[PDB]
Amino acid sequence: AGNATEVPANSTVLSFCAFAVDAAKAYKDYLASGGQPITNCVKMLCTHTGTGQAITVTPEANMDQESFGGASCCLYCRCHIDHPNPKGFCDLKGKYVQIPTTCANDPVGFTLKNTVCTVCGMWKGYGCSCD
Amino acid sequence: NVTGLFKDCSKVITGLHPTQAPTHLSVDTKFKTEGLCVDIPGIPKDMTYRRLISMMGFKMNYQVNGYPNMFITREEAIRHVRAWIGFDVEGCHATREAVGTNLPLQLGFSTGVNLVAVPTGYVDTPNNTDFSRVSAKPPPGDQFKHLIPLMYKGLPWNVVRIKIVQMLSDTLKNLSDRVVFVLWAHGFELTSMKYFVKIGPERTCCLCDRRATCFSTASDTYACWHHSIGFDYVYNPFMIDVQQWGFTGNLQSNHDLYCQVHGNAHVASCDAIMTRCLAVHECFV
Ligand SMILES: O=C1N[C@H](c2ccccc2)CO1
Ligand SMILES: [Mg+2]
Ligand SMILES: [Zn+2]
Ligand SMILES: [Zn+2]
Ligand SMILES: [Zn+2]
Ligand SMILES: [Zn+2]
Repeated sequence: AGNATEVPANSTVLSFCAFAVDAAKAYKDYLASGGQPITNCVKMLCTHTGTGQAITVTPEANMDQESFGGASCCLYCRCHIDHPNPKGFCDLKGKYVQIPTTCANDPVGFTLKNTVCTVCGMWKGYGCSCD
Repeated sequence: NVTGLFKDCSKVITGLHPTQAPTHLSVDTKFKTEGLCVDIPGIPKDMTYRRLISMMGFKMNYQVNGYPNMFITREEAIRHVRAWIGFDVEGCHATREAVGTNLPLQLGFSTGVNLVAVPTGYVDTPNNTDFSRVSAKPPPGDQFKHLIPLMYKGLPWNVVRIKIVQMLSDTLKNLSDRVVFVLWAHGFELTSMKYFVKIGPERTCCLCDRRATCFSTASDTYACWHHSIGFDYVYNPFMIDVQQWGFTGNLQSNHDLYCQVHGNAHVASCDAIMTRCLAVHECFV
């Protein structure tokens, strides 16, 4: 009974971060040791004529981004572990995340390392025009 | 090709909305087209779901610099025979709102300790994963009728994991700087470890120079077996699966070839005792 959610390619990294005290550090160290990025993310078929904002209610990918389902880009949702923010709730689950095409191979790692500009809503270093 | 790790065990006949699905596989079929997913304005997210996620299927074969391996070789386990603790878990099955996974019920150790836990699972919700009590039934059969009373005599996991750390500390403070859990068909024991074990780089005790064997969530601190009072997690434990040593039959039949002083009382701690006994006889004779 039940429906499989994962593929065998993710078993090692998911089990490693599922047991870690600091899962974010464990994932970054896993990548640094030559480990493969988490795969089986929710990649969207979209027009690519969107605003380009980082976290949206609908896919807003532009010609330089790929749109993904938010929960699938969150290490804490992927491992089924506690979220690090004090309220314990997710900011990616329930939304779509726009990831630059050059970083689309590792969406979970991209969201773990980068921040969204509170002014323009674009990723810092990847679309934020502000100073 | 799929795995049973993180298998969705809910009874809901539909999948998840693309924004709430942890994976492409779990996205509802309505949204799937040409290997990808589409957003359908007018088909909204679900804000009330509770989906039990299975913790059966972990694979601890990571190779990360600075992170010790949990599963050790037979020769390394022999060197740390003082740290050996037999471990076995008798589980219950998920029922009513979920089906398809086993939850830890009675945790047994070669120390003779048996701890009964409240059937608890990892339930995904629209906001996070809720570690909470779930409906469960003892396994179908008469060799498991001793578990029926235990369904109501369990302790919450915050209490159970404190008792495990206290028991291991009292047993191992004068014997070893480690714990080596000695297992037979490790699958369910490794699943159960997710409930009371944490891993990371090697650390030292906050009160001394001995290696850290315990962790506290409350204070974000590490402790050896001598200073772990109040600690809730087993930190960086080691383990080995005796079943994988080329034995042809079941635990009891292999244990009984060398030992006649441990009669099977059909309880978690009895299996744990038999496992450590079999490991000693196999490794040192
Ligand atoms: O309708 C469905 N059911 C499948 C599924 C897979 C995993 C978890 C939940 C649901 C995908 O589409
Ligand atoms: Mg057993
Ligand atoms: Zn999340
Ligand atoms: Zn900006
Ligand atoms: Zn100490
Ligand atoms: Zn024996």
